[PDB]
Amino acid sequence: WGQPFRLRHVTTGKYLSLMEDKNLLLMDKEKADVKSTAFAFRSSKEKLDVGVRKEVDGMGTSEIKYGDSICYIQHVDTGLWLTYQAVDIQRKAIMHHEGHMDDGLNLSRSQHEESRTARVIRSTVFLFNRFIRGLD
Amino acid sequence: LFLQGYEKSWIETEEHYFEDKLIEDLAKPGAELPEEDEAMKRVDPLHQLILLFSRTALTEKCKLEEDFLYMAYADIMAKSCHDEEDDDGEEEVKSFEEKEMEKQKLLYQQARLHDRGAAEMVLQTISASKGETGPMVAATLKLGIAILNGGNSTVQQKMLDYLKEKKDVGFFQSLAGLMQSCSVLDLNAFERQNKAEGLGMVTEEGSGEKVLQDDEFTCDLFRFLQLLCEGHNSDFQNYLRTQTGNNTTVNIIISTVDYLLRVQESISDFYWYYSGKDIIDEQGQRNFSKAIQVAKQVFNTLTEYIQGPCTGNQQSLAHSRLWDAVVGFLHVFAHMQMKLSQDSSQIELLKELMDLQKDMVVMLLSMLEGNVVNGTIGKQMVDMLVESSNNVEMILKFFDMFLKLKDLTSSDTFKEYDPDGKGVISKRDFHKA
Amino acid sequence: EIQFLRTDDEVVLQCTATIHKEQQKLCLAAEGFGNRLCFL
Repeated sequence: WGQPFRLRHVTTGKYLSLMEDKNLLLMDKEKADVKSTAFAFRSSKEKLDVGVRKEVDGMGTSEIKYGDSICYIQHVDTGLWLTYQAVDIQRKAIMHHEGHMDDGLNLSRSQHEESRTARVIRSTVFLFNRFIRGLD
Repeated sequence: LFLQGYEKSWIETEEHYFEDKLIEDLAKPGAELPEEDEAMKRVDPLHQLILLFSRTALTEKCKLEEDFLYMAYADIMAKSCHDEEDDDGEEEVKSFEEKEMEKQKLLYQQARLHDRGAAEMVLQTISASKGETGPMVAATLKLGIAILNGGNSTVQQKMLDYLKEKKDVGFFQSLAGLMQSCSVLDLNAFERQNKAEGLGMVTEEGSGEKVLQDDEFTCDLFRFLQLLCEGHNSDFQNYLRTQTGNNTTVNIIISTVDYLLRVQESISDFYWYYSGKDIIDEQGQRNFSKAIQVAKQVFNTLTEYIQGPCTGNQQSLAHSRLWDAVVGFLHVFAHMQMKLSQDSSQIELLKELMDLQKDMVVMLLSMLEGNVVNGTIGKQMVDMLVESSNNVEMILKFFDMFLKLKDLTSSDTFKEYDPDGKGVISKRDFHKA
Repeated sequence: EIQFLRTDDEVVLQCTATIHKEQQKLCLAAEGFGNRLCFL
């Protein structure tokens, strides 16, 4: 519950990064840093936790369950919650300080039957489209 | 058209079993000698038919078609395993030399049916029907209850083994879709149906009440779910809840509770339309009987889900809307039978409702089976009773007046004042006594 | 306390080598579609 990580866009091969002017920009892999790409899950919509734990040998916990559990992701270094914005269905998310409560994020993984889906997306579209673009 | 309506009924009451008892016997000869170096050795045409149906079900279509052949042969197969009359009829037959023969004959017929993959076909068809009700699924469910009738552990094990080895999720998703798409009484449509052509239905376009679109379908579906777990089969009682092998788990117990709440709301809303009225309509009593039977079947399924002590099922029920459902059911039960008491013509509906009362209290008793002393289950039971205290008080306080919804104390009047007769005492004498 | 290695387990091959008088930790990477060759 709370671990810094990066985000990988499988179909484009670029990193989801927080740009300086309070918005998210999908940015390449060659240049990156943890400060722009450091996100962690939270138990709830509050600052009740700041820093705890560290590095542990094994899995052990079976903490988060897909589907049933509810999670709130949040950037750690900025300390800012992801908020949906109702601009002018295309809700372009902007980094608002407090944030609305109607921003719950459920979790549904690519299952074992969809492990083939994960394999096909990553391998096929990433490698094939990059090689084809290079040849073109 | 008159001869159509005449011959549709005057010969089907005799031809159906005569055809169905013989067609399966001739389609299962299993006698001709192959005299060839082969292992399987030409089992029967019936297995070929089962494999054809299974292949059609397994073929990916995104929409299951009509397939009149399947409905015809599924009706034939379901009626093949229905040699029992399932009625007392005349006086009671011999005790332990005829019931055993009937059970063994039924078991032999179910062996003939399920030795070829009938359970496989039923599960595949239910999974293929992507949560859509209709005659596509009605015949499949009827055949399922036909092959499962009697608590057949062999076919139960076959279904469980196939589901576990296939890791099927479409079957459970389709079951959830069907139980979501089940119907209710629709009092709003009942109003329009009642108010037609001035009064009642004078034009008489047909015999479609449309008050309950699918009644036999719902009853057969829940009978299928009940027979799936009859015999205190903990394997099925757990697999209907967790589905450990699969990834996208679907809970059937919670959905059954949701359907019970949905039908309870209809039961409650069908009360106030007749509470003000002094008499109950001929269509209203039939609708009440149908809804009562549906509620009885749902309650029986809930009893079978927990009759063998299954702590997971008990906790899942304890954390559901079953408490609101039972509170509303207690209110309706409490206010219905006393209105029904005065009328002498409507005693059959009163008895049918008291059967539902018995099944409800049986379910509430089976809720407390592995009851630890200081249990959240008992705490939630008394937390249910505290707000239903009004209904509970007015049934229990009015439970003991020598008659009138309960007692055998009324005999104390007839015995005192009668010289020799069977008892023909006047109402004034009864009141004075 | 102590842990061993068993089969049907996920492992990563890492090697340590130095360049420009600076140590560089490397992990073995293989692409299954683009090229059969193994890079770092």
